[PDB]
Amino acid sequence: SDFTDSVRDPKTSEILDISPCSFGGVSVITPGTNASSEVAVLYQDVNCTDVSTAIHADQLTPAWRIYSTGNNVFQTQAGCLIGAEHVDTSYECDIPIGAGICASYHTKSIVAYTMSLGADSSIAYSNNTIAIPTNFSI
Amino acid sequence: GFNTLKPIFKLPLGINITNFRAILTAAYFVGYLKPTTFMLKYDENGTITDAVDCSQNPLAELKCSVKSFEIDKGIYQTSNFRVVP
Amino acid sequence: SITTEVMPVSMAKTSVDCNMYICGDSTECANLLLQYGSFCTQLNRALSGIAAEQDRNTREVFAQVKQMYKTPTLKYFGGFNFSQILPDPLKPTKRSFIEDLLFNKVDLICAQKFNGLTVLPPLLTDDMIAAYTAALVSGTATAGWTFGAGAALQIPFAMQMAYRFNGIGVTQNVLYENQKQIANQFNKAISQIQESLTTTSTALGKLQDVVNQNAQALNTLVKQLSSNFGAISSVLNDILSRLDKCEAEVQIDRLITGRLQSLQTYVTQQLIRAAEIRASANLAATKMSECVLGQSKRVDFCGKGYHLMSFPQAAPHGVVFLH
Amino acid sequence: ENQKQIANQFNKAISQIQESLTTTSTALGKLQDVVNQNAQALNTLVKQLSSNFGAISSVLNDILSRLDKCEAEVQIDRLITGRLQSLQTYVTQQLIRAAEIRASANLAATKMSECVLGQSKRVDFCGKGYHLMSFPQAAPHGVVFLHVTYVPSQERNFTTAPAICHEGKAYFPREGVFVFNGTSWFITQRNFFSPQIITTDNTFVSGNCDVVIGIINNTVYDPL
Ligand SMILES: *[C@@H]1O[C@H](CO)[C@@H](O)[C@H](O)[C@H]1NC(C)=O
Ligand SMILES: *[C@@H]1O[C@H](CO)[C@@H](O)[C@H](O)[C@H]1NC(C)=O
Ligand SMILES: *[C@@H]1O[C@H](CO)[C@@H](O)[C@H](O)[C@H]1NC(C)=O
Ligand SMILES: *[C@@H]1O[C@H](CO)[C@@H](O)[C@H](O)[C@H]1NC(C)=O
Ligand SMILES: *[C@@H]1O[C@H](CO)[C@@H](O)[C@H](O)[C@H]1NC(C)=O
Ligand SMILES: *[C@@H]1O[C@H](CO)[C@@H](O)[C@H](O)[C@H]1NC(C)=O
Ligand SMILES: *[C@@H]1O[C@H](CO)[C@@H](O)[C@H](O)[C@H]1NC(C)=O
Ligand SMILES: *[C@@H]1O[C@H](CO)[C@@H](O)[C@H](O)[C@H]1NC(C)=O
Repeated sequence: SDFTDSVRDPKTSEILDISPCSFGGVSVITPGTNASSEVAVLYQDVNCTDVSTAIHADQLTPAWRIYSTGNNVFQTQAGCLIGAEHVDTSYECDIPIGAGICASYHTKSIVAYTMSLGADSSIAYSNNTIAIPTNFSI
Repeated sequence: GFNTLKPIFKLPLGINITNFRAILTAAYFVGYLKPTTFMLKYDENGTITDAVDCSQNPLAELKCSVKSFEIDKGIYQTSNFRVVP
Repeated sequence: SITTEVMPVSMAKTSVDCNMYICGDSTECANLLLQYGSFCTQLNRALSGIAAEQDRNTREVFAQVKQMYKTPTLKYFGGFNFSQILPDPLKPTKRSFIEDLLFNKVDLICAQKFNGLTVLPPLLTDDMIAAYTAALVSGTATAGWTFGAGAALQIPFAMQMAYRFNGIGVTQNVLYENQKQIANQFNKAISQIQESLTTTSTALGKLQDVVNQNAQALNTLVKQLSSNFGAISSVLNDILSRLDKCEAEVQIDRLITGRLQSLQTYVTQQLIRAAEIRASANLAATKMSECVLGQSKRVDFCGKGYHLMSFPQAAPHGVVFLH
Repeated sequence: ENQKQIANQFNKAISQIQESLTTTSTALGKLQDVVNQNAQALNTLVKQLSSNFGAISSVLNDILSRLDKCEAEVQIDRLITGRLQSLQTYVTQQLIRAAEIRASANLAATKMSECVLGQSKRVDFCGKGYHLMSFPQAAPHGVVFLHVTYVPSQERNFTTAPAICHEGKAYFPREGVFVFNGTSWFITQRNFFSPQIITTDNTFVSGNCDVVIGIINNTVYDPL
């Protein structure tokens, strides 16, 4: 596409890359305006060691710098999620983020967990036994 | 707090103004205007009764991207209102 | 005889930034784009609906068990060798041996990110789709028809094939007198699939065509930015560099219209493609429901011959049935 | 044998539907989404008349009110082009949505044919369990099926054999499996536990008991 990538400086005769000011994707996760005013911010396809460089966090308001680096940083295969407290246990999916991670509003704060596939169970296999029902339901 | 300002008057005087100076006989505060993106709400009288600044919060950027003051639960994708050249 | 059948379930989830594609980092073009009001929200709504529909397809084909069965430690059920379609505990992968054979047979992405084209990741990862299909195969071996019809009831695998011979009009004693022959034929038909899946690459073409079509559509959307649509040039930073604010209004407003209609053509094509993928996904869902969880008497719905049972396997953006 | 307590489960299951339908309002979400989509599309078609598409104004009676029939041709033509392509976009989206509604309507028609007017053996087509009958009800731009199904419960363990032989001849069951109580071998159907004494009539003979794997000695009653 006719979009200039590099340009030669006419004085020092070096080469400069030109890239867009903010390329990528940012997504906002809310519990609803009528529920709370806190959000969680997801940066897509961005390793979370250099999220401050790819957003130009030095030229932002101080209400954007608290969603750029903190103790609530999570790294998912979609990107970096900031503002959601990671929990180890798994529940059903509430807000689909992507690549196996969901987020929800639990006890209040926004938590981000791995979604649970289903109930964990097991049935034994033996070569000389069977299970036959005795009652029914309509 | 919050208070909208009504237009009293516009003067057809063609000069450059790069300095000013108050004239006293209390305190006064001076702030400078910058080019930003607002979202304003007009009631049935025709008056601005609410406004959100799209460059302040990720939530406010979301409110300006959806173009509403009420947001339902879910994940949304937002535009770029946070950086100006 | 065991026959493979390949069918797609979901396609890629995409989303375009309208302002970055039409007027990239230009303030004048953005103010001229706000005059075409409510033309990018209407488009992002369609693309987001497509993405949610794709996730719904992937969920609805596979998540047909409310209860997850662990794979048994013994993979030899009465002479029938199941070790080839169930996960291996010693191996480092969480996928079957046949599924690993399926996942291997299926300056341009840099220019897509610069123009606002992003591909979202799927919700169910490849280790959770392949953990669903290890609970349908393992439920079919240790239980029977009733794990999808209610509570799972254990039965020996030799007595499960005697009831499945009664479904096709052959008596029970045909199984029991020559159980060793049928067990040897079932081990041989599984092994012949791997000797066919490893060599050739013309079996998963229905899953490769989806990838090719999506990549071609996105690359054509990128390559249509180099047209000028009758303006002086295709570069928006060349019109604004040498034309004043009075002459450049008509030159920019010819680029905005052309790029808008190109984006709209892309979205319409994607909507029709999403419709046909959803139709294939609904067929995959009912085939899984009626032929894996039970035995079907519909002719040629689930293979050539008289159906006995079925096994599902995962595949890149699709499912493979071994009828 | 137990018709009275089956009819009590059918009266109770009908009554539990109302207690679910009265309280919540998200059970019919597939019918409200159609209304929302159509209303949103039509409201967007109205709200796209306030855009000007590069002309001097979005109001057609404002271009004609201050321009002659000579410079107003290009502005009117830009407005006409914009509104024509907006209407064509609306019609294309409506055609695709009509296609998906027709697909769902064909599914509803075949479900009514194969499940209300008869009994279907297709698995999970008409509810979870073994299908018995069905009842259609109307709904705003839609239909609601009340599939009634039989689901087994309270499973019990048994030990089983594929065949038995009485005097060197293997006896295979006709319908059901052999099961083993505290003392004896019975024959049962698989969806209920009705243990019947084993007789010559409900088992058939094929071959000797030297090739079937896992055969257990017993005696077969003869009506004589
Ligand atoms: C051009 O001007 C720059 C700035 O003073 C200087 O460094 C450079 O040597 C000059 N000459 C050339 C050939 O670039
Ligand atoms: C981690 O960050 C580095 C920094 O350049 C990047 O190259 C790499 O791709 C990132 N990792 C992933 C998995 O994206
Ligand atoms: C089946 O359950 C019902 C109610 O739970 C009970 O009344 C009935 O006796 C049960 N059947 C048997 C055979 O016990
Ligand atoms: C608009 O003005 C009228 C008359 O002054 C007043 O009655 C009405 O309340 C006003 N609207 C609002 C939203 O206050
Ligand atoms: C089942 O087949 C695999 C394929 O290599 C083989 O390794 C294994 O020994 C077989 N199981 C038996 C013979 O019990
Ligand atoms: C049948 O026996 C197994 C173990 O022998 C046990 O785990 C299972 O719960 C039993 N079934 C019932 C219905 O109690
Ligand atoms: C069936 O098995 C149970 C085992 O608890 C036994 O008590 C009962 O007597 C058996 N039925 C008959 C008819 O013997
Ligand atoms: C059942 O399996 C056990 C353990 O493998 C074996 O000892 C027994 O002989 C088997 N019985 C039949 C009838 O296959």
